Amino acid sequence: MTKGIGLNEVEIKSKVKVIGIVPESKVRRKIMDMGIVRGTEIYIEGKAPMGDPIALRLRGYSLSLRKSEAKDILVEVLLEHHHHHH
Repeated sequence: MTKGIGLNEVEIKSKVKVIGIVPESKVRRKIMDMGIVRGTEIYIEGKAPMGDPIALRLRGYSLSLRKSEAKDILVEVLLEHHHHHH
């Protein structure tokens, strides 16, 4: 629970919680339709070689969403320990 940033501002293999969504964006429907809701945990698998889109594992399955959708999702960083730089 913190001031949420966009999921597009997160990096690979990190866990964040879906605080909220940016409503009326229409893509808000897209996000909700994918099965992402307030309280879901987002596990970033990796990013495309172009930086976009991103590979996520949420709900129960892995799938790739675009940075555009990730920009409408506001998440909180759950993981803080000692990030592996290699």
